Amino acid sequence: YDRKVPSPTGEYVKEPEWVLETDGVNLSEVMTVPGIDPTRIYTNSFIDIMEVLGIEAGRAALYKEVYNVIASDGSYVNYRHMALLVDVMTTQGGLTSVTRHGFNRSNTGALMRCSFEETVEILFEAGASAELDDCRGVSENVILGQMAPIGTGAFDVMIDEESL
Amino acid sequence: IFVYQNNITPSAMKLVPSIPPATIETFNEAALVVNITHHELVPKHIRLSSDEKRELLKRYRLKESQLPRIQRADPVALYLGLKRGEVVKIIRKSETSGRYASYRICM
Amino acid sequence: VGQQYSSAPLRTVKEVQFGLFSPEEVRAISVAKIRFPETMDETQTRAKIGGLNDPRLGSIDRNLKCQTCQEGMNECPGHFGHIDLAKPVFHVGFIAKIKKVCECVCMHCGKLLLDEHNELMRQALAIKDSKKRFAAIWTLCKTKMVCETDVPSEDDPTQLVSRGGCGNTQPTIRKDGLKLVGSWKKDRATGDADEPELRVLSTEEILNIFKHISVKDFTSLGFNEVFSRPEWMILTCLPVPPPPVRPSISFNESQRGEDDLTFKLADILKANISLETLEHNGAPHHAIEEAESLLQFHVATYMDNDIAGQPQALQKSGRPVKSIRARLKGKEGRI
Amino acid sequence: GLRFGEMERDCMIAHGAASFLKERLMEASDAFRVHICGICGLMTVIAKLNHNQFECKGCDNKIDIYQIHIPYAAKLLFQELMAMNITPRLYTDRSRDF
Amino acid sequence: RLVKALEDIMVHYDNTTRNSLGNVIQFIYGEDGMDAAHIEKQSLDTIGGSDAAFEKRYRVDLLNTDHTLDPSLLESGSEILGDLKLQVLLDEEYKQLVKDRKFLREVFVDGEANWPLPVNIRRIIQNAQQTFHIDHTKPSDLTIKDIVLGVKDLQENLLVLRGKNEIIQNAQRDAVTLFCCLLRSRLATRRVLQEYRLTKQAFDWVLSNIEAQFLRSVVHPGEM
Amino acid sequence: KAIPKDQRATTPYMTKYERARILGTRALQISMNAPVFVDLEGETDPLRIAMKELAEKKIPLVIRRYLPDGSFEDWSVEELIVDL
Ligand SMILES: [Zn+2]
Ligand SMILES: [Zn+2]
Ligand SMILES: [Zn+2]
Repeated sequence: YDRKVPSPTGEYVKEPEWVLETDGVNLSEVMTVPGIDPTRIYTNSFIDIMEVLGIEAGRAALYKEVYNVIASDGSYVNYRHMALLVDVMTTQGGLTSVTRHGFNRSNTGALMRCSFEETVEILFEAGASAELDDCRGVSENVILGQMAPIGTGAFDVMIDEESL
Repeated sequence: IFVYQNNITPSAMKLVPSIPPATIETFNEAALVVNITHHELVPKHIRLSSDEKRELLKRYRLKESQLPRIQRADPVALYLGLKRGEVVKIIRKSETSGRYASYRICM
Repeated sequence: VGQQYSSAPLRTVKEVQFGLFSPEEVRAISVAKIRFPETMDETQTRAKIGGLNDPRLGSIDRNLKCQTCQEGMNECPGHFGHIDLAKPVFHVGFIAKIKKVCECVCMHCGKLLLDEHNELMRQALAIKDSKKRFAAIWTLCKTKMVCETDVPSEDDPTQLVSRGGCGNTQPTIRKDGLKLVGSWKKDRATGDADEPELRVLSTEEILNIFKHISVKDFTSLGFNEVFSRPEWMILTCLPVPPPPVRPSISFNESQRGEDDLTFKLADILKANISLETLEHNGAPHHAIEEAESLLQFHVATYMDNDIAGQPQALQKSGRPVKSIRARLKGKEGRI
Repeated sequence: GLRFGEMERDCMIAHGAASFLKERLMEASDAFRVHICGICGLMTVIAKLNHNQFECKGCDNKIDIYQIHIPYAAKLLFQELMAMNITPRLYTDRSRDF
Repeated sequence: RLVKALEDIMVHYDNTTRNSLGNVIQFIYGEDGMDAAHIEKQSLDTIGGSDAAFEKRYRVDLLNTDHTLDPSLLESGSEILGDLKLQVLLDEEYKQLVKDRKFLREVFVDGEANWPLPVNIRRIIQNAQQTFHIDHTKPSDLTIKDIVLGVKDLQENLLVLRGKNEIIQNAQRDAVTLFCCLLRSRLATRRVLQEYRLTKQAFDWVLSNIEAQFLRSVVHPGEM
Repeated sequence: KAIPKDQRATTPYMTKYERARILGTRALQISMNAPVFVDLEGETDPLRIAMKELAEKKIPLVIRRYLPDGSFEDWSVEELIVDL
């Protein structure tokens, strides 16, 4: 691989380096092998990076992976959108999937979208658990006949008594 | 801090939590042959004092449950001997702004 | 909406707190008592008995009268009824929960089968998701079928540490429709302890054991000491939905015709009465247990028709049947 | 085609057009007017609109009370919950006793 | 599945990104609190090139007959020579740029200089020149304190967060670190006098513009 | 839970949303024969008028920006700097 490095004079120059790509992964152990650079080892398995290098490291790999999948077709997406997704997937100190993990919701409310032919069963559990609906979703606010606290509804408008 | 070689007897393992408030930590040599915190992908983690911690929650006006989390047995938390309820300021480089500082509370 | 005026400040719903209706509350907010599971014919007089459909709840007949509140038959928020049950009854929707909870707490003193003295239990108690915790705890406690008195502490396994002063064994609870049965024994496959003691768990045992469970315990589960207490999954006082909920398709006058949910409330009350008119006039042990299950069947079918049968007998030999669980078949699907 | 489905909703959400979202999804049902206790989020308030007397027993409340407008479908959906021994407490405030 | 999972995440009034539960997902949106449609790919010059090229472009030494600003680039040109007090100011600016070069080379190990940012500085500059018909044939009327102090003052007004406490003020310095490294490389005294040939008027205009655009590029609370 | 007119950390600038809802609410009142505060120099379209009122700063409205913790800040339309 050609590597962009600062030349002794300051300007970046390409310096070739031998790199090893492997079929199979055992990060914890290969990393320990002498003669390599443990500081720069990597793997497309973000899961192993997480269990071995920590959540934060995991987040960065999870990002690099998503990024490549898109940069693969020469496409571009502002960093903030993939960064957002990667953060959601990492907030709880673990790697939570986005593809309908929970058999119930993702981050919705009981009174929200009448998912499943039986919303009643979801209501029973809510009752037996003292579930508290914040009422920030659209559907839940629809049933309540109100606009959701989103964008244009993220604030209230009141008459002013100062203007002479 | 107890650094062992291959492993410990499950019997002996249940001998750690037994001398409060003093805490005992275990490390397998293999897991120390390399300092993970010296890795590109691993940003700077800084244990915050209960003071800073209070200051942190006060300004962003947050409940402890609203802060991002980090697992107790997380490699870095294990490194800094983090204890549940403790917060770490994570100083990472950003391609958007210069630096970006995030926070994680040890679960 | 309703051109009449109201001094009450108009606002929008910001939060929705779910929970369970406690028996004390269903009483503290009721109006009537609904004793007579019938209507009209006050001495052959087609009016409205103070038993059902009008004792104090919303009215009809273009009568503004309705517990000194006025308003029309369209601007009135039906007032909820009240109806005491002779015996406790499992709520259809919670038989599954009630089963697991029973397997988590000791069926004698009501103490959790596992606590902080178990390293695997602690990892479960730490779970935040009340749903994931209840699960992780039930998976650990359903195995234990003995209420330990002394357990080895984190310290020297040599020494023990006492906890729940109770030590009786637990039953391997299994479901059989609307009832729970517990099987006892002394260690699986061993001498001088073979053969099980199978007996059905009465609604009263469960309810009373649930009342001995500490706040720390049912909170360890997804329960809330203010909105949802375990015991409340067992009904003792059923809320009677006002007429606006369950109407009455009657053309003008003379004709009766009341909603299919009122017909059910009638039969529920009936059985409840034939159950009280036995403990009063003295009755056989197995005889009462008959009405009990009957009542259960009606209280269960009312809220949710999907158990051990298809009760169809509402003023029609054709055998039709509706309920509340199956009422959103055009409400949770219309919105 | 010709429909306003889940994907059309996500779009307007990203645009931030909450009014439109509410307008396009509000069922024709009457915006019924109900009264609710500030202690219990229940519709157990007996409203005497002529004599001006709102009283909710079980809570000894006559002052701390509110008014709301919700489609009848909701009013019913809630009474059905109450009927099934489930309390759908509606609160006008977010920051509870917390 | 992507929509469903991220559907309730919104930017709140504190510049924080949170979900319906109110959990913090990002302490500031996109770690810069900026709206993506106001971001343009701009090159961070300071990072690339040889050290000589870096010094030939930014270094200003009034105490050196060969590295001062020729009197033709500025009126006070000839009397600036050997001005101890200004040089102290000019060394502050250089040390800051040299710091940035380090900092940038750490953030972009690759050495990549082109990165998307708010407020296209190059354009504001070209516009200024057109708007004020700047002629490269006359010495500017800008004082050195004008450039340095001016560029310095502007960095104090590019606001993302306004909280008066310590934590926020620090979060506010981090979120504008990169743009600020860009700014300093584009409004370095020598660049202002030797390359752009801006006048006191043109220059002053450029500053207020960057401020108006910066504030204008900030994300709006309510964004889904 | 109320925040003094001082110590407000929120933006001095109006958000595109705030402006959109203000132009929408105000236009609803104008379309309902509600009085106008700006000299109608020809305009007849309610929104077109609402916008004229926003520019001349004659809309007696106040935006209550709530913070995620429950508290809130009160900004007057007049006060808010409009530049979107
Ligand atoms: Zn009434
Ligand atoms: Zn026991
Ligand atoms: Zn009440």
